[PDB]
Amino acid sequence: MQVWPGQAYPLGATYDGAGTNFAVFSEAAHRIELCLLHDDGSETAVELRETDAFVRHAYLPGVMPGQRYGFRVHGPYAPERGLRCNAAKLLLDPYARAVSGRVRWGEAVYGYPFGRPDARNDLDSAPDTMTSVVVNPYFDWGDDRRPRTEYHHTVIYEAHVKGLTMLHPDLPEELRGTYAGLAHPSVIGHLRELGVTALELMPVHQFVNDHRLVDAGLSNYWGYNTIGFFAPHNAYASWGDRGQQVLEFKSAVRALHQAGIEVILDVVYNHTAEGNHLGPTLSMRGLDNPSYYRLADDPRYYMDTTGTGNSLLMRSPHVLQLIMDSLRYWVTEMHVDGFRFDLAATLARQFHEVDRLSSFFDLVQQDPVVSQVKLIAEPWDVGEGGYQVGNFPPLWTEWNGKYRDCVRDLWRGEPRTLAEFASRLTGSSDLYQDDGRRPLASVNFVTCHDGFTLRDLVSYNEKRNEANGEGNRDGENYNRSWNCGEEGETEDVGITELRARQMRNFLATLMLSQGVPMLSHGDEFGRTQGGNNNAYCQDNEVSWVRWPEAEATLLRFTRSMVRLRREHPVFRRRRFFHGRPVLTDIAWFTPEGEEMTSRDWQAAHAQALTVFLNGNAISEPGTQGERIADDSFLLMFNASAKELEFVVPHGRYWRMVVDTSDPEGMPPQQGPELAGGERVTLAPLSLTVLRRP
Amino acid sequence: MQVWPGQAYPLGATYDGAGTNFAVFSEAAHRIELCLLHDDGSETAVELRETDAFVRHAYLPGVMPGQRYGFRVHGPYAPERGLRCNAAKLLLDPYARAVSGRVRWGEAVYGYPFGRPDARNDLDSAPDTMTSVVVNPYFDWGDDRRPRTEYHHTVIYEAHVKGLTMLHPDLPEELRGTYAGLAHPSVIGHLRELGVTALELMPVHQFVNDHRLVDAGLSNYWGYNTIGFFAPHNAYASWGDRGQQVLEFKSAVRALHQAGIEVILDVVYNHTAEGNHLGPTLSMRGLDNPSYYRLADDPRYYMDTTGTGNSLLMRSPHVLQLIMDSLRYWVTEMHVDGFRFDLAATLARQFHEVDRLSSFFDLVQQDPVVSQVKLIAEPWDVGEGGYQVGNFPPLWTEWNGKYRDCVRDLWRGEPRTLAEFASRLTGSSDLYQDDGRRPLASVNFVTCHDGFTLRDLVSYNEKRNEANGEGNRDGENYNRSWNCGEEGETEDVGITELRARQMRNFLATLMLSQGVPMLSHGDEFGRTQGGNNNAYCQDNEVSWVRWPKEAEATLLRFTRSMVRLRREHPVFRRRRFFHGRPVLTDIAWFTPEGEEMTSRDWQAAHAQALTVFLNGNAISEPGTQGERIADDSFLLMFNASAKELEFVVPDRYWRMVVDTSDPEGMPPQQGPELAGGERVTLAPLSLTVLRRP
Ligand SMILES: Nc1nc2c(ncn2[C@@H]2O[C@@H]3COP(=O)(O)O[C@H]4[C@@H](O)[C@H](n5cnc6c(=O)[nH]c(N)nc65)O[C@@H]4COP(=O)(O)O[C@H]3[C@H]2O)c(=O)[nH]1
Ligand SMILES: Nc1nc2c(ncn2[C@@H]2O[C@@H]3COP(=O)(O)O[C@H]4[C@@H](O)[C@H](n5cnc6c(=O)[nH]c(N)nc65)O[C@@H]4COP(=O)(O)O[C@H]3[C@H]2O)c(=O)[nH]1
Repeated sequence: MQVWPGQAYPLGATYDGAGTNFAVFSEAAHRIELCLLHDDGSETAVELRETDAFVRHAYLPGVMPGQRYGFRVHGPYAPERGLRCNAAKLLLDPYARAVSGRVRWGEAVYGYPFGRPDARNDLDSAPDTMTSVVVNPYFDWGDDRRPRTEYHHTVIYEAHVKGLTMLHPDLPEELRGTYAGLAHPSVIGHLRELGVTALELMPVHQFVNDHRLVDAGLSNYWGYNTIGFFAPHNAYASWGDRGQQVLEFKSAVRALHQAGIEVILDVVYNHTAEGNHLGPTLSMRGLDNPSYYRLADDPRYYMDTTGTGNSLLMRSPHVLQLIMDSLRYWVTEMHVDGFRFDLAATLARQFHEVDRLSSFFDLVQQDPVVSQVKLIAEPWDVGEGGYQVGNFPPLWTEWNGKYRDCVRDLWRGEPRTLAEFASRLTGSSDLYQDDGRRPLASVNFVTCHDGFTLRDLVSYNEKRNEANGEGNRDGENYNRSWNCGEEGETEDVGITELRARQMRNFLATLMLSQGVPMLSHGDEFGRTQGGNNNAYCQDNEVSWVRWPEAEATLLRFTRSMVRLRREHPVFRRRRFFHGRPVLTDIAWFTPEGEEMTSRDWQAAHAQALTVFLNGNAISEPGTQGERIADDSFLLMFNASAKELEFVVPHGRYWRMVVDTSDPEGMPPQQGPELAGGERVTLAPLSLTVLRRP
Repeated sequence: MQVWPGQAYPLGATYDGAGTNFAVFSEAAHRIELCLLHDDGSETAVELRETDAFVRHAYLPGVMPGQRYGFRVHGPYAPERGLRCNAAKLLLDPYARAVSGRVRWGEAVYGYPFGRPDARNDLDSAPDTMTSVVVNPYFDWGDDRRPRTEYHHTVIYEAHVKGLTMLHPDLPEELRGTYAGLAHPSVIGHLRELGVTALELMPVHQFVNDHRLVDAGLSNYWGYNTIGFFAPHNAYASWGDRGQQVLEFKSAVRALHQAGIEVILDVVYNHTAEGNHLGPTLSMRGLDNPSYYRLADDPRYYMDTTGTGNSLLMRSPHVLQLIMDSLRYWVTEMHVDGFRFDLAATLARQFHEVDRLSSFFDLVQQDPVVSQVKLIAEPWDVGEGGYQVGNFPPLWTEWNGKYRDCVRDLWRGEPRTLAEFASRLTGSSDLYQDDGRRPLASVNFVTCHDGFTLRDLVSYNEKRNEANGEGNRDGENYNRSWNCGEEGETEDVGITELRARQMRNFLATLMLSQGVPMLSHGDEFGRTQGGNNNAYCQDNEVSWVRWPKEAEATLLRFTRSMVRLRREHPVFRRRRFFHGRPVLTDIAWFTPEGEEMTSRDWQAAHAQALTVFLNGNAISEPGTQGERIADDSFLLMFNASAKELEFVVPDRYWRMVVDTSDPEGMPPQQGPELAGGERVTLAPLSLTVLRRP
């Protein structure tokens, strides 16, 4: 064995042609050893003697890709001080670019004996842990330009890697549920058919199946439990896990880009799968516990603003570095187009408060590689002062939780005031105008992975997560949902016509709103989870997508509605409306036909709207200063539980181009052409859009 | 004119091929405009309407390099709230790649009327201000190999651009004092002959001549008062200022890099040339004053932890972005090999205290472009708790001012210096071992740009800065210097021999000490500033270097040859610290008596003589390929006594390789062989080195 001192950069194992340079960090490690696993277990351990700025490194010539390796950190095991170092635990490389194997859940991976979490577990973690793998970084991106799709053209399709394709009757069994199947021409074509411009891939950072989930029959399905912020999840890899999963992902990206679809993956930097103090010792708890994790006062115990065991120290540089070194890795090495942060408020907690001047934001705001990709956030967490919708720095885009809630309530029949829903159509002027942002700062969505799918949104009052093994105690207890007549599947055509048409209203409201809509995967086919509103553990047919007449008219409804937003730049505006000076650009009307005053705006019980969107008055430039022209539209909302009669504003004509009411799809089909003062009766819980050419 | 919305990245005027894209930041600007200057002083104004996260921008097709431009920001003038925006002033671009012309000091560039600080100046600053210029970023750096000289090989040579070459009887008059003159083969030849491996360039960031200094007959010479952290100082350019200066500096880097010399820029990010209030509104004060500068708890006034007017807000990311956008720019666009930071404690002041976890340090530690270039700091600033020698994060290097003070005290004969002298030779084990650093974290230096030059350090007891006009009140008041028998130029052969040989002791101790040495420019020819110890404003014979035409060349071949002995022998540049004890002896301290010292005779009050044995076979360090570093064993003999002490050699034979005392110069001239037990009368204030393998 030949060991050269190597270099401290870049962190992790990098293959310099001849051999591999390993660089691991621990500022509280007396000794660190690099273990070279063989095909028969059997470490070949090497001490990384060279410590430079607390990074221990060496260059081992002859070591090549596919080499299974890990670290053994000889340090003090003193939970009283917060150090849980253990040289009996084969730690992963946090910067591992490909991790092989799965966690063999037992007494050996934990670092404490199963009865005394105060003591030391001198059991070898090697045969039961994940192994980091050396990776040959070569990949030939040919013509691979990043499709820098402008923000006001985006249609984000939230989809899971395994759930999108496992039930596709078009891919071989080998590709069903993996990255390569996501790159099949039958799947990319379907998103092309749907019109989406950015694929939001639920976490692909390799995660661990929770021990509590595994010793219950279930497994971690969503994967918001990552351990390697640099390695694709080896379970979504058909080509193998010895560094071939990073090949699948890179090729699945270039195949998506070859059709013009952006890859915005889901990142979970707020917590690790090592969980709380009762979790395993896999990667970081064994490297340097107090410099990676937000230790609670009384270091033994962890603070957790994510509700999932632990949280990361967002003030230590060695964590911020690891997060950006990850974010840049997926932009430059994996060619990812954007990021969506789960529980993004946790990243802003520099000390305890949600600091929008925290080093995380300042870091992301300045770095050229990361500040240019689409930065999307779930702008809250489960800690004190967590709800931060409308507070992130202006360089960010937020999941508009105030959109999903204040629109779910509208078609729910709630007396949620019109002005609440009205600003959400305008693109949350209240939330994002004063911060210095644009309507494109609101990632509008009605459904997502959390809560009900779009069909279960109109099929269930409350959750049915008894299958999750937690006794219906997990997930949202109330989703602002309405079962439309009967909770669950019903043969009655009365509610069936209602539900599938309520589905139409949510899709029409979503594509007619301002900002950036997002669709959970399967809502084109009326995907259903049986009332399970928290499917993080259902890695089964509950959360797969059922592909192959009612599930095709709703599909061609969605396809043709996204076409309307694409064709017409009014529903995707680059600035806010103002409605009045002291040709208006937006006019609000009563179904009676007369303009709305301030009293009837704050009217207590009101459910009907008629919004005029001017097409001549998009006070915005095009790419080359061109004036953006469009047809004028006339949106007629009616959340009333009774048929309401809508009057249009006299002498000139109109063209109804949208109507939720008929079970054949009005975006798909054609419309009767209405006139100015025309009496037009509109069904209860319906929508209608006109068009003046 | 044709004005496209364009991009918000990158900040500044970036040329693309068709035209230029301009992007300026202001979160406190109701309107920003882009003034395009012609050669007849006329403006072509363009509103940069398209704000994007407070960065206003437009793409102007047809605008090409050499286009002088500026910004005018319409905003509320309200120092009571912290705003000093004034459209009357033509603001520079902080991301200026090239700034042309100089500041025409008048009553125009102040932003306030000269008699009322809280009023508003409405005088057009355009004809009196500096002009940012669009640059064509093309350069064909050919085979540029960044000479990634190791840290245990570095020899930093602090040299000014104008001082190094203005008096060279080799360069053309046009090249003297400019960037290209620095790249002349006669200059890079002298740097080669010397042994330097890195050129510390005193600030090349474009600074402003202080009005206090222009209207007093002087000028800002050192240049630690800068406005453009992206433009090279135009007054060091013999090729022009319309962007032509960036061409000089780039070619001045490839010329040095061709001869294997690193350009380690000196940067001043703590303060700006706009100073406090009562100062000019040039670049940032008019753009967004409150989010760039550390305002006081009276936003009208400016917090000043540098004693030079103002200080920057190292928490607002728009500043942090600018500092890294700048630091990255010089690395990946100007091919600069490292940065030396001015008053680098100010960069750590996130709110008031000198923070270890300052967002700046977290930012620099992580960025791959900047964390890899040589990061060196002067670790203090004039604020509370500013003295931070040995407190910067372990990735950093520091001017070890304690080395300077201790070695000056020893050769002064200060009372109890031998103890400390020993840890400053060991490489400041007290200041750097516990931090997790190496001896190379101590940039050892006796003289620098500040204080005395090496000749004045042994010729003057106190400053003679009457040239600076402040009545001998500026600069260090006691520099811990000794005049060696007469203050100023003397004819005495006694003092002259004492001084020139005292020069031989600072140079021998500096090159013999652990860590990276540092020589200020000119000390090879015995450079003299006449007793002026603060030459920030002397742009004249006082600080320019005299090139030699016997004593000024004998000292030169002493210096050049001692860099040889540090090169030829890895003991003096050890990669680790000494320990000297098992429980191989790699260091041994002996008394001139010839016996090993004890703890009582280590803290002996009256001691001025030392004999250190440096083991050459016991270099417990691996080489690039794991080679065992071998060397001859060296024996150093220090005598800071005022009289001739008799030194005894321990243990065979030894060879006198260095002797400060004889004026023939005995770094290069060989010495006799000492027995190994025999006494040797060593002269007072002399130093000797023995060699034996
Ligand atoms: N950033 C950085 N700094 C370095 C490095 N190597 C040495 N330093 C410095 O070198 C000094 C002496 O180490 P030594 O000659 O090997 O003598 C050392 C060494 O033999 C051993 N030691 C310390 N750490 C280690 C280690 O991690 N592995 C091994 N095998 N020995 C160690 O005990 C002696 C005293 O150790 P220290 O208190 O640490 O004092 C250390 C430490 O301050 C390095 O690779 N990176
Ligand atoms: N010539 C000029 N006029 C200005 C400017 N700022 C505000 N206004 C004018 O005053 C109207 C209301 O401004 P607002 O509060 O910023 O409300 C703004 C603002 O919230 C939003 N927004 C508009 N433009 C931008 C932009 O370029 N960048 C970002 N991040 N947000 C914008 O569009 C909304 C409506 O703007 P308008 O339809 O144009 O109607 C605007 C505009 O005519 C400016 O910098 N230059």
